[PDB]
Amino acid sequence: ERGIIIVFTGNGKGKTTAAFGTAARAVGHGKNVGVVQFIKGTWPNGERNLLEPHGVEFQVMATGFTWETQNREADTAACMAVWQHGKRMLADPLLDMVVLDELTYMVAYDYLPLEEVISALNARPGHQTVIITGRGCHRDILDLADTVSELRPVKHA
Amino acid sequence: ERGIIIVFTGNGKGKTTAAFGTAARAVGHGKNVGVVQFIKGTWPNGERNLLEPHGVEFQVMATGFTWETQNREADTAACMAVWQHGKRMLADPLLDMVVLDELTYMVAYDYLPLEEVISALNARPGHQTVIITGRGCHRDILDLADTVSELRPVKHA
Ligand SMILES: [Cl-]
Ligand SMILES: [Cl-]
Repeated sequence: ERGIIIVFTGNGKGKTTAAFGTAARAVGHGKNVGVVQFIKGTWPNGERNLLEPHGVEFQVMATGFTWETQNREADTAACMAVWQHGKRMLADPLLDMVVLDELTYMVAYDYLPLEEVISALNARPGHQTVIITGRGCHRDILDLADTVSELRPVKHA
Repeated sequence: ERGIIIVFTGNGKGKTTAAFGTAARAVGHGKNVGVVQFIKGTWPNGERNLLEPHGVEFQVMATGFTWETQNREADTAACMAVWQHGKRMLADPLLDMVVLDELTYMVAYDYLPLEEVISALNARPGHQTVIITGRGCHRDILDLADTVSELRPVKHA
């Protein structure tokens, strides 16, 4: 089938879970999936723990990433390194789905060029589906997306 | 950019020229193009003569193709051989545009499986543009196409 781009944005909770839920279904179906998490959690990775043993490549941002204004050079460089993996995936004809978790902040803080993104998305293997997660998704990215679900928080605990 | 699928259909004259005109522009721009002509002309190939020396691969149906009812087996086999080239092109990340001239008759006479077509189109490299020419284009193909121009014959000589 033709791979599409899906975006899970908005301020509501479940963006990441949605993306991992899709991935889970894909794997359950025998598809090849690759994952990039631009934001390293200070906890244990349930999703990774689950999926990884199933041949799902995982790429997580380095611990060293600081988000500090005076560290833009180093942080940009760490983001670039992790995104290299992402571009590679976005170039793999054998990967049925690619997950770019928390990609929106990387763009929103200018740690990665939107243009590289657009380009990478555009040139991907036709059967490839890509899932983008994160609050405040860049409009240009939304314009390119096939599906956009906005998690609106009706209530939050 | 994102490669699209363009269809030049209808009964008006210029379907092929349109497709070659697009190809000419692409080459003029430095793009890589590949061509498949499902129908062998009994004349000299102006387009081929022109484009070929520019590194444009050309794939023409074998002379042996008959269109004869009692030769479906052999003709199907010749079509399949030529289409193998087409699928290959439709799989090349380095080809910016692929031209499938007179592809509509191959589908319309069942010499090539529409399903193989849809599939090949769907899985192509994201930056790839494909041009399909021919009268009576299968609807399913039209549904998948980004642009569809129908050559309506207002007058004919
Ligand atoms: Cl979540
Ligand atoms: Cl013509």
